[PDB]
Amino acid sequence: DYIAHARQDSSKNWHSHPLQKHLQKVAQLAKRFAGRYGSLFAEYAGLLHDLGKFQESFQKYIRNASGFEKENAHLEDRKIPHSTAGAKYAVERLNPFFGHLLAYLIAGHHAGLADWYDKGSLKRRLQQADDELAASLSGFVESSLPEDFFPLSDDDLMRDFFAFWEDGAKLEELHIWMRFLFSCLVDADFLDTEAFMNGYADADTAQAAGFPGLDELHRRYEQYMAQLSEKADKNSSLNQERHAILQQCFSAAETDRTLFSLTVPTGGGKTLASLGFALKHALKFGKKRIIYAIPFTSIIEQNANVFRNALGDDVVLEHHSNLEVKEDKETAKTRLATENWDAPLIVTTNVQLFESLFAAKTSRCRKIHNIADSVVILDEAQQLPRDFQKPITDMMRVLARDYGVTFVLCTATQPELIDAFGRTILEGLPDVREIVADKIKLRRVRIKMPPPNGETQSWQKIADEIAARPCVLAVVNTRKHAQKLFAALPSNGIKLHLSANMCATHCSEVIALVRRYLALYRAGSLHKPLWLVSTQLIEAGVDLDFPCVYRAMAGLDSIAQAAGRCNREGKLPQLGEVVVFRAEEGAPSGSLKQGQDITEEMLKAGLLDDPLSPLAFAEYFRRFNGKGDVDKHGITTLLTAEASNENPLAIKFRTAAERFHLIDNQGVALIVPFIPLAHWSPQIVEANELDDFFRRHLDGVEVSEWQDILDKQRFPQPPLPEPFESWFGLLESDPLKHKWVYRKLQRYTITVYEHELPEHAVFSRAGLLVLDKGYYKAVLGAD
Ligand SMILES: [Fe+3]
Ligand SMILES: [Fe+3]
Repeated sequence: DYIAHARQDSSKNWHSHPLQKHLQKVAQLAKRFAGRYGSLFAEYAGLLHDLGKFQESFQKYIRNASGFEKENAHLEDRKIPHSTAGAKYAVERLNPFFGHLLAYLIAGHHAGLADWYDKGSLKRRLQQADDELAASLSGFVESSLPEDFFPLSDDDLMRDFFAFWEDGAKLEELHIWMRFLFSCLVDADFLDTEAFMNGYADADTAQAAGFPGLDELHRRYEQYMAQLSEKADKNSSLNQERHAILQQCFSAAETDRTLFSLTVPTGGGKTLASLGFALKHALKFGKKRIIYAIPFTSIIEQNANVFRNALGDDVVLEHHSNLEVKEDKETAKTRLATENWDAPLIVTTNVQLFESLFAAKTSRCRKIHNIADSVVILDEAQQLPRDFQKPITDMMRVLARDYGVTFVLCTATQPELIDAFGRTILEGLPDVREIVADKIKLRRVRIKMPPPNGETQSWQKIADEIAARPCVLAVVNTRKHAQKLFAALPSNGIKLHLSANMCATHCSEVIALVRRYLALYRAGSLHKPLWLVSTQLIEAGVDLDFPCVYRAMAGLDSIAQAAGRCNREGKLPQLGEVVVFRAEEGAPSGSLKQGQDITEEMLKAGLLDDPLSPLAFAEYFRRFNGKGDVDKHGITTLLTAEASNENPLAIKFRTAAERFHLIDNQGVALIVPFIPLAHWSPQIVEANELDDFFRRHLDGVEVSEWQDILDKQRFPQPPLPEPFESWFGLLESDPLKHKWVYRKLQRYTITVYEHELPEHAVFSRAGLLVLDKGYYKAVLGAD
């Protein structure tokens, strides 16, 4: 009888997945995921997606080919194509609009959603599909299944369609709906197949064989907040303000609205307050999960640790980079190991989030349906790339209005107090409710700006200014700038280096070491000056407190975030010293260059005598929102649907997805074999335990010995370096059974530019790109 998949277990026996069962299960699970959002369309797509496997040629292939080809016989990427039979059947048995709509989902369920005319042209595939359809229907008739196994009804689709589109379909919003249904199809297909791979009858069965609910998470959060309150009852200025913010968040959580903002002072508890708002709001309005998306130029780990401490290990899913195998190493198992964000708390970048929302491929689109009915927290949303701000805010508008999503725009840009101005965080959204509107104290820093005449300082001159000072955090705008400044510093200090040339784990270890030095510094007990050279990745969620911060010229919000690491708690008996300098030009994205330009023009307008003032912030956001092309790459008209009697439904999914890939200048992921610190069977130190680790091995020890102690705790090697070698072998044996390795490798990835080039510098392994250890240095990372 007809099968959908075949697999071979480690004892070399063969198991097969019955086709009829898989079609029914995928239909039902897709309809379940699609919920109230026109689920009949998803059901039909699940029912039809594998119709082409009824071809006798397909069943013959899956029974007669080699072991590897039999296990990968459904990966059409010669294989026997099967995805387009069900697409053609939909077109033939339904009206033009519904039929072609479904054809997009069904025919893309392996290759990704296509363009109509151009890339992967769905028009050509349909015009060439008569044989595949006829053979599939032959097979289906030959089989046992009842005549009405495919009960395709225009009228029922009409009713479901108009239930979702009360006013008919908007040609410019149609792609969001089709991508959502495509997500339902893909996630249900993959989950059912993964059930089969583990021997279970269906996805529900595997689920019941073996995540706390948001109620338990909320109770944990309350326990954690209460012990934070008791543990450090400062009864201080800062604790008072944090309390006021938390109370306003808890109050605003009851409001029946979809767009909120949370504007607080730096060090004001932005993350924990946003999480409390989100938990309570989610419980009151039936949101199913919380998504926390931070700027791409961040250390995700450092933000995620707050959530890990508040709510425990098993709840937080950390997902930033794309660890995709190259197409040539895609197998059935790697295909199934993709992320669907079914976890209740997700920590991610806004690039991962919105590039998934605009994607064509199944690996990126799988997670999409789990975003509906969620709370999404955008940390510093105003830094979303300006040139994509129109599609992104259009996306957000639709998701908030029609798909149950709540957005909270968090920013630490509350001005230093005459607060007679509001701000528009994102120029394109409907009205956004500000959570902290109750007002009212003491200054924390003094800020110095570069000269209006526009002159720049050499790296040596800036290093000389820094080296004249006992303790400085210096923040620069690019990795090369970090290298040049670090090199320029003298060798009589303790100097350290952070940039995105370093993997997360390396960064977190440097951060913990800096904490130890700082604790010594604050007791008057560090015998060398302390200089940390970092990029902007430190301003996004790293909690460090320096007495002096040097900041390269940048947008006023970036300057405020930098000052947030200078006398952060307001505990020092003198104001912090913040020096904004103008060096060699540079910036990692056109949007950050735009911020720099706005700050320069404000400086030339004499508006920055008090750079954190209400006047300064209002002027910065008005000028920023007056500048830049908000859809530079034409996303909106690429994804706007064109209809006609000849071409019922034309959308450029494939071209749009590829064009959106420029949101980060085509970032390519790269795995780096940085040997981590571990403790004794060697176990790598958990990311939120590093601080305790450094205290246990270093407290009471002279600084002159620290390095040797640290070097002794590196992950032990055998008599690629070890953890990596075992990990890659685990991926090679069975990447779905050991898919957890993928998540581990996320801490040892950096992203570089497709532009940059030695021959064996980079190799491939387990389908993933890896850098040879010779090219990754202990201080600077890669180059
Ligand atoms: Fe398929
Ligand atoms: Fe399938």
